[PDB]
Amino acid sequence: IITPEKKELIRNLISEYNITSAKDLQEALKDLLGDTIQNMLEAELDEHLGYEKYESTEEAKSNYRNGYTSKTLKSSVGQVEIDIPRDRNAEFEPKIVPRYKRDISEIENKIIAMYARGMSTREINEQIQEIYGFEVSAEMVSKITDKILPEIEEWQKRPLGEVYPIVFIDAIHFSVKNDGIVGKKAVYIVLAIDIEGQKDVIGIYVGENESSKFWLSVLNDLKNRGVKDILILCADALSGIKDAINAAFPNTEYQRCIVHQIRNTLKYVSDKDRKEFARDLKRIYTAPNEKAGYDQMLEVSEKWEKKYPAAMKSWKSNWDVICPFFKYSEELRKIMYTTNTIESLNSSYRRINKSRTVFPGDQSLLKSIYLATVKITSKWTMRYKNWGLILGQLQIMFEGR
Amino acid sequence: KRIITPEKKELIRNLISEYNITSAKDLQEALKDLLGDTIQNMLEAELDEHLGDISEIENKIIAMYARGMSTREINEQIQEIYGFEVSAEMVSKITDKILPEIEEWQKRPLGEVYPIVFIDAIHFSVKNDGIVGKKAVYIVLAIDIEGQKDVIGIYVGENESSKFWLSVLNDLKNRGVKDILILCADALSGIKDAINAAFPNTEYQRCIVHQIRNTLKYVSDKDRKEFARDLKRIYTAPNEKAGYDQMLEVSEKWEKKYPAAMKSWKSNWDVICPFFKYSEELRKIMYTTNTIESLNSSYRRINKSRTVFPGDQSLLKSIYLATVKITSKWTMRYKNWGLILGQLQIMFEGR
DNA sequence: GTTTACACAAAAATATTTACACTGCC
DNA sequence: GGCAGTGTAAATATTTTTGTGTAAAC
Repeated sequence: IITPEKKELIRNLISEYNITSAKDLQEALKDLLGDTIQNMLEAELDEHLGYEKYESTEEAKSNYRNGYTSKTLKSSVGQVEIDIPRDRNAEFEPKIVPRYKRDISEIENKIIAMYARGMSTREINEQIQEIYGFEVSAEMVSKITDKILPEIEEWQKRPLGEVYPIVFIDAIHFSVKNDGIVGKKAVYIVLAIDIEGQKDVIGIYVGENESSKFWLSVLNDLKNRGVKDILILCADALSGIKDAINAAFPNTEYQRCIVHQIRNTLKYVSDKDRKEFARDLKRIYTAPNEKAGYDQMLEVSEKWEKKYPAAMKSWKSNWDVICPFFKYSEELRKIMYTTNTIESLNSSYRRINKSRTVFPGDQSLLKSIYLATVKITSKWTMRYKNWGLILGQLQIMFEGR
Repeated sequence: KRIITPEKKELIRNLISEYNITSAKDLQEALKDLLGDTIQNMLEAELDEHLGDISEIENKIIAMYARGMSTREINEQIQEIYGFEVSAEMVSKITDKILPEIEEWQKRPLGEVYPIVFIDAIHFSVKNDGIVGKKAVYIVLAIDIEGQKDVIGIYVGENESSKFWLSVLNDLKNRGVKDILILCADALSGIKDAINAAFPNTEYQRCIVHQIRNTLKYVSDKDRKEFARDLKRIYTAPNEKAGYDQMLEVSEKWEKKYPAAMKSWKSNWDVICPFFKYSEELRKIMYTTNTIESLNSSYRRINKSRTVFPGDQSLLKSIYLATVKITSKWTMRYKNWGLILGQLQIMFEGR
């Protein structure tokens, strides 16, 4: 839609600002933005004082005009300089450009959207300086990204649904500086499916733990946010977690997430060229009943006890926790042994934090974690397939709930 | 003072009225919408003005090319800032503007003598006339008589013949060089023959640091720290025979759980022998790698765009842009060069 | 008369360096 | 081995706005 008023404006701009080339056009862009802002500030001053420049009024006024003061603005097309009007008693606050504000490009969110991508503060600084003209340092990037800390708290207090059929807990470890020592801390992401079949990160908790009381606090946080019943909760082997699970969620059948079993048994110690033969490990969870699964587990153990460090022993010891997986239907089995639904998150967090070698504090780590989390969950619109068929049977398994 | 004409004031008023500007974002989006196609068509006409100085928008696009961004990334950024689309043809026509600058940079007059010179290779895939081939770009970095390091040359390498190295050396000598004091390049096919053919008067020995890099080509994560920790003993040795003893020791001690890399050490030991003839400071300036691995790794930090290059000139442009962006702030020279000067003048008096 | 502009400090707000306490990488 | 990075808190450095006295415009 090309309005003839716009064409008249274009011809008038080309004429009055002496545009003879494209470079003339960019310099005219700068000059025109500056002049427009100066005109609108002159209008706002006329509004505040109540009269135009040198206009006589019969009623004497306690405020006279007091010249101008300079300020360099930083806009999208480049750096401009303007002269701001000035009242005598210094009473009026500008409306277009507030006091002391020199960033105009509304670049705030963009900088954040870069930090959420995984961009270094120095990378962001170099990019902004190169492709915008004005300079924004790294500490200012940190100060800009500090602004979503209230948003982070509002997400930490987000009201949750009443019942979540399936919940997974995953840990991702990073190097963070606590009390002046850089140690490995694990962040726990709580991903849950609701009654309709939608995957959504329900919670994020920084570890900073050396106890089981932390797990009870996490479960009480989830229970306070609005949750009443969990049907299936799957977490990794962690300190005092089963007791906390049965303290606030007793009816929840806690089973050990099989993808965590395949990772902790295989990936931690495994020849890279023999690594792929997890296909024989598929035989354990494609079994019809728990007894056939245990028999296939023993067979796979005997065939792979030739080079296993300590995996099949963990299978044997934790078979008590892996047992309830078989009572669920075939589609719930599918929802369980799909490693992509957890591994996707883990790989995305790692690929976004690839450049962040060491974090200076807990809140800095939380910032990136929440940003990557929203950047990932924004794209999740496909709900789990074959649902309703899965729902119809799981609601039979758990009748009242 | 911005003395604004009354017609300009009425024009600003008309702009505010047409776009209903009340905030700064209103003004910026107004200018973006109003003048998008204007800027686009002006630039297209000025680029097509070459048979069918540079501006800020074109400098910004040059920087976008410098950071190795996709054509779609540049398109998105320009559409957001100025408000018009930029085609890949437009990007190519804009970036061809620095080609005369590159011509000037490849014909620069060089100094008479350069104490230390390094040549490094970086390999890429480029498509010429529809054939995708592996081309290695060789960067020639040299330190001058005062102690300042600066990239002397950039050369595309075809099949890595000795004729190519001889041609590179003849280019360097025509640009003004007469004698090199120390030349250290990567172990390459038939480079020493060209070196002693075009600069015979001083026996240059190569691979002061490219050899530790070549042993680290198969750098295995588990065996990195201890292997470079014990390999520091090989090049910090006081004497040549002590160096050979440490070489055999490290070879026998780390041939376990690792292929037979050390053979390259033995066969090329004839070339590594004279390295110890240099003193502690002259060795330090060499084996630190602080400037060569820095250059190639900084190039790689911008190498996010792993695309095949559409021509030699595109690769050459990107390499020149990265090189000049590094050398602009890195032209600062290093200390303690007086002892190194006294040592180079003791070893090679005439220079 | 009346207003407005212009300086040049002092004051107030903002943005940029070390500074760290380490990590990964040939 | 060294060395180039990281995010940001503390410590500065920079820029903007403000008191008012005075020169100039209306």
